Amino acid sequence: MGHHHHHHSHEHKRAPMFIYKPQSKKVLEGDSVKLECQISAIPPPKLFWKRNNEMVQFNTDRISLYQDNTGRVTLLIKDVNKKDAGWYTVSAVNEAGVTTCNTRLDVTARPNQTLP
Repeated sequence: MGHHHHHHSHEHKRAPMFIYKPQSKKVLEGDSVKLECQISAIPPPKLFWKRNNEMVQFNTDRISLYQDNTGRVTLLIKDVNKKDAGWYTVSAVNEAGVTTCNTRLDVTARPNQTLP
């Protein structure tokens, strides 16, 4: 008995890891902020962003996200005002493993805005 001839691979699998943690920032209504970190995974994991338990989408100029070959994940938030301020949450999921980190963003009103 025991006819099962088990096959095997010799490829590299690495679980995701945050080398640097994103630290909080406060800005004014109409300005921008950057949130970046270094993740080492093989292969590159799926990224998720959540603000105040709201799913953050990147289909606008006010919000942009890119990942670099160094594993640098950078979120750019433009023109953010009081209504857009909250606690952000980033998740990176690979089949080998998963990791999640939280981030804080504060916003304050400008003493003057573009008037008529």
